[PDB]
Amino acid sequence: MVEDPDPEDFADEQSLVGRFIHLLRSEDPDQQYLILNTARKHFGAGGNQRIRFTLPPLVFAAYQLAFRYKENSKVDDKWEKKCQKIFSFAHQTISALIKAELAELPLRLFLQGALAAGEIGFENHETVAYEFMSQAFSLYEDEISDSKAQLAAITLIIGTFERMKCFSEENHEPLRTQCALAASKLLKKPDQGRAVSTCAHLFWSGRNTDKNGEELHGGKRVMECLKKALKIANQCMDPSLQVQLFIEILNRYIYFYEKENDAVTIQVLNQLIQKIREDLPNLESSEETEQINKHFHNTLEHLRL
Amino acid sequence: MLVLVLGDLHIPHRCNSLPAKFKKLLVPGKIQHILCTGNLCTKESYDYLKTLAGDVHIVRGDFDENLNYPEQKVVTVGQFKIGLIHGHQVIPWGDMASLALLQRQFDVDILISGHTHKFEAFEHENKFYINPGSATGAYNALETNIIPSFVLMDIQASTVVTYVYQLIGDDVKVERIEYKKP
Repeated sequence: MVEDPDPEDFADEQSLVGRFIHLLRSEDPDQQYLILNTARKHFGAGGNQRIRFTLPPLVFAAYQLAFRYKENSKVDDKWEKKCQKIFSFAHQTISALIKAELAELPLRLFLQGALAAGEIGFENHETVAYEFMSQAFSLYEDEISDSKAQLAAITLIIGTFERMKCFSEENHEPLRTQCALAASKLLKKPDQGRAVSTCAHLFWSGRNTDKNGEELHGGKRVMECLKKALKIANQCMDPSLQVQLFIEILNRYIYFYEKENDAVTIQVLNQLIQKIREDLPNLESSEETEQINKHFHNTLEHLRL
Repeated sequence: MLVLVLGDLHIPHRCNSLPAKFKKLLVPGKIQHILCTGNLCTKESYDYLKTLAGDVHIVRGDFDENLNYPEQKVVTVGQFKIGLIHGHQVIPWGDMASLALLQRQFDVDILISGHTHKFEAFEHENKFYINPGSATGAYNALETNIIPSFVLMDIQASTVVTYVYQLIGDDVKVERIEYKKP
């Protein structure tokens, strides 16, 4: 693309920063931090085109250094304070990418920061994690418009949040319902159905700190998500795409059934399989239609075994 | 027919290169197909795959620059219909039930996925699942000890021999797993 930059133009910058990080990983943590700050300043003077490539490695180096501090947790009594400084460094560095008018990358780097913070568990790590998630959601709302990019990002947000175990119920519930809302407000109906059903997982395998580290197991709220996704699937008009979504939602109902969600009944499974049996034969024969029949076939096979 | 299965290089986000001993083992001429789970992050790494074979299949990782790599792919090699996805779209990440649900949709004999950075191979409901791990042993927030790892599939006949290479300490260790389609 003539209008777009050629990546082969920043290959040397990339090679440099990789060679830099590899050699830095030899040095003592306390020095590593210093040299990262020095690196931030040196690479920061490249300008908006180059910082895209030279800065994300420094972000990842920082997360890594934080886990180093944690393994030295018995030797070094300041490790928590150094972690705090490190995520601060990460936040600033990512924020510079925003200033350079990027969104997709900084969003993902904030999610990575949230995960890391969640896992390390230094003093104040829940606040740091909440902040990082909040920043990702800001970039989601403000800067990502293309319907494809939205679906991608929201799945990544949900996926990231689903593995996190560091939030109290008072921080976990806002994030849950912010995910659910964004998912329901995607432009296209199919994308909406998918993202909403994807949200079901947050109410189930999501972990807050209130239950001693146990999953939420909110089977009721799971059903509500899938109920919403089904409503969205009826409003689809394209017959192939509608039957596709029915099958997808069914497999998701099965998933939670076999994970022993008591709110998923065999009635519900039966109503949805029956609906599919009816609608499925009314499709135009094609490669795509065989694939849909095969998917339903496979689902039914699994139900028996 | 031998297929190279690798991914999650993360060059240069998290690493600068493959391990020297892996570079050595990876030689042109012998590999027929490459199936890559994504997250190389740079075309430089793509060109490198092209030198090892002339049938490269790649899917889009969550940190890949190139928006022209497909989200998922079905490649049929010999008698095997192989699914290929990065795995950030499978939720919860790495979950087997979640992985199987996708098999039902793709209708594939083997399903390859990545993202976890943890090598894994296993059979479930008469289907085979492979995760080659990260060929560079890249950082990952959810696993502190990451072992550089990649996979070679050998097969011609309704049978699969997957050799898993892992860099343990400073030396390469191989493990052989056999799967046959029912």
